Amino acid sequence: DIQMTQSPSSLSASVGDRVTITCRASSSVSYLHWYQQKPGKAPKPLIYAPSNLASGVPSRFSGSGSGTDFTLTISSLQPEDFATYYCQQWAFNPPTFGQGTKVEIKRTVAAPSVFIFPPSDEQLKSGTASVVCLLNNFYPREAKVQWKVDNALQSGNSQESVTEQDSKDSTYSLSSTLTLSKADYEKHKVYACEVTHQGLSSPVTKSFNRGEC
Amino acid sequence: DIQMTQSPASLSASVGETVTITCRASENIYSYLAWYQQKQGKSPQLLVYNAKTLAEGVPSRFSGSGSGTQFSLKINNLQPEDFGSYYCQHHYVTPVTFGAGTKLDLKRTVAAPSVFIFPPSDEQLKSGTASVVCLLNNFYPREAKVQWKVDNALQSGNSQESVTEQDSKDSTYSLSSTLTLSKADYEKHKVYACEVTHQGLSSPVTKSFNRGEC
Amino acid sequence: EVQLVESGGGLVQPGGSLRLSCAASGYTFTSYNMHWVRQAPGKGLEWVGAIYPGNGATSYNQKFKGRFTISVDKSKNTLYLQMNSLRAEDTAVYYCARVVYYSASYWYFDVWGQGTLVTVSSASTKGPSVFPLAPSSGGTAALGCLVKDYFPEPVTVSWNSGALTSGVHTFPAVLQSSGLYSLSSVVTVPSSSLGTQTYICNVNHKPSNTKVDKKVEPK
Amino acid sequence: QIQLVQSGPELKKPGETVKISCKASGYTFTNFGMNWVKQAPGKGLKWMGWINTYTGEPTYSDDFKGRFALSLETSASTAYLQIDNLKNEDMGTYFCAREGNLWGNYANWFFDVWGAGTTLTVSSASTKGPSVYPLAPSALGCLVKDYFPEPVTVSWNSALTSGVHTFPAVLQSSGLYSLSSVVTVPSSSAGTQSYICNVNHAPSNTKVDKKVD
Repeated sequence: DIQMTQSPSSLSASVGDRVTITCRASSSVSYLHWYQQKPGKAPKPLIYAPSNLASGVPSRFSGSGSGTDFTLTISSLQPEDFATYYCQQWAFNPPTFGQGTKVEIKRTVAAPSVFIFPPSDEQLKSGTASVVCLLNNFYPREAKVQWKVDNALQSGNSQESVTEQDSKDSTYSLSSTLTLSKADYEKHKVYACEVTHQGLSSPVTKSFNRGEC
Repeated sequence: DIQMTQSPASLSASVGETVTITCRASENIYSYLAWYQQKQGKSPQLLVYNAKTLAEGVPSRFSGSGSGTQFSLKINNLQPEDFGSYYCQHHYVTPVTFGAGTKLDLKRTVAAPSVFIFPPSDEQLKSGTASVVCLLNNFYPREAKVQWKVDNALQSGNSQESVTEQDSKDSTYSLSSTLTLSKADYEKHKVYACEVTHQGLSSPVTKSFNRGEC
Repeated sequence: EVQLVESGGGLVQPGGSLRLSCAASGYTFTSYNMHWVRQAPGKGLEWVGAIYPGNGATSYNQKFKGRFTISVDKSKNTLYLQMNSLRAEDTAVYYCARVVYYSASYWYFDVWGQGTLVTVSSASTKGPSVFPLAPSSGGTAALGCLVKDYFPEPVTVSWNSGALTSGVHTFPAVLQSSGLYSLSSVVTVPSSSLGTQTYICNVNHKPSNTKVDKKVEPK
Repeated sequence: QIQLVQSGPELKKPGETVKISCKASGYTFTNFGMNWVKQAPGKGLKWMGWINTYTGEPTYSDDFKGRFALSLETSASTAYLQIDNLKNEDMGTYFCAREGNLWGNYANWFFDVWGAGTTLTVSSASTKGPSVYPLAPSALGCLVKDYFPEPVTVSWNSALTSGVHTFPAVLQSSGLYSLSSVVTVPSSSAGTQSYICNVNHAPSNTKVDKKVD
């Protein structure tokens, strides 16, 4: 078969930037295709050989290249251009794609809005307690979330989940769920969530005392 | 499952010379075969994958050829840091299987060992044991004969040898031989000798000592 | 409008079998070649095979010739993928895509379907537990739903049956230590719209036929 | 900065159970499958099994079923190898290896990244600390003798990286290990500075400093 070695693996750029993605073929081909896969959706046709733009595709997308080295050029990057881009070869059997190039939007630093959610009384009945901490609409992606339970730092009992960059405001959202047994949870008073972020001059902490509505 | 047969068991080649390692599979594995280099003590490192593709950082002098049943690894412009064992492995289907391996000995030019002999320490002898050590420093080739003589008597089955890994700098080995007798045994003999036989010297050299501190 | 709808994804034990369906509407089914392309999560796109509905002529990827088989039911406009002797590495989102030749030799994947997730696992199907994330005293407050303990994916969460969309984040599922998936869906709303405006999350886990509607209330 | 950090060496008794860890960093953990490979003095390089990091579904070799279990904790980005009802045939180093196929899942099993390895020794004998003996001449050396298990770490003054030769350990009739570490000096008037060998046998919490005269 034919390997589409795509470059780079990922990249970030500000709105208005000129973004170039390289793809490289193991054998000489005449043209490549390009596809745009938005998160949680199928690949969408972006450019088809030689360089015709697919339906809905704006004029800011162009495909160039000759021997084995081809390029996708986004002339002016927009917030909704965040996606994985795939080059495709079509001359040979089987058809092969590149591994993908993830494109992030780079915007001004945005601080997270931190919310804490105690375990619902409905859940405690099941015999398990899940404390959820929420970090909302922030940039960049990098953020540290630490669990304090009665001033003790928690390890190996919480999970994080990150939202894919928003298409409008180019921001992320983070959740962290501390998970205890009703028994263990019933043994402590203060549940804290210490958020550390770049756009946050001092770490923010949201807390509650077990059953304090 | 698939069987990986690798030739040769071990080889030797000088700096600069081109080297080739062959690996063939019991079944057809198309293009799905990888190559690793390991310097035991350390974890294996990937060199080639998909039969022909090089990994990140692996020097351009490494090349992978082959498809189907027959595959080959070739190293151009050999280096000191190219010492060690090499493994082939198919990444076709579960279960993955590895090769027996191939050991790479470089070639320096014949080198003389720096032979030293060490009598038992007083403290060890005070604990009731006597371990006589014989050092064979930086030399080439590897193959070496080490015999222990005690008052001109050949020592049988009481010696143990330990050979160092080849140097990534000067490409030389070292060998340590220990004659392990007891305090009682060691105190009734005087001359303790270590007879070294090596390709890089005419007559077999012997280093010895009289019992104790003198 | 050309529409490709896929079905038959879900849980399968290793060694097991499955058959995926692609239902094509809005165009002349027999006039276009149909393909199957799979995508393991976090990775790239892998071509499986293709069939010409017009005469049933197939073409497969060398790596799937044997275990995978494509077929057509012309009268139902349906394309099928038969996956046999499945292995753990076969977990992926399977897409059917239409192909158009616009010139001699020149062809491209012009229309893609929504894709079904086939998940190869020895685990059993488990329905999701749904707990509320009560809001509770800037000019806005946060509230949500905890979609805990379920297998396999996916789960769909909508707010007020699609009436609430803006400011809704539905986090990626996370495989817990328990070996069961869990996720959360959150929404930020005006603080004044609490106590008067009612909010409900709608969780659907098709692999277990679970439909839960959860009214989220402050206390 | 992409690596697999494993777990300290283990000494275990037959029948007992061991659980090796393999913490990944510098990449998205749940996008690459994790494998395990067993190497035993001489044989070496036997693939045991791999685990899909999206589902958590393990797959074992026929030679590693029953008392062997693969698992992971995705929050900790860690894969675990647990061996039950241990057997001395289970001696050897267990590596955790990553799969480096970014394009798809069809051939993964070229492992571009490896862990350092975890050496397991099994047996009943208990931990014996070493006895260090000087090798003075008239080419200094130390004889760290009668220890179990491995490993043992020898250095010289902690800052003497000359022509040092720490030989491989040797299993004696005793069942204990013996080792000799020799260092070459100016082989002349070098008898002016202080020459110490630092010997640390972690399993016995024994650290001895012997200043060969």
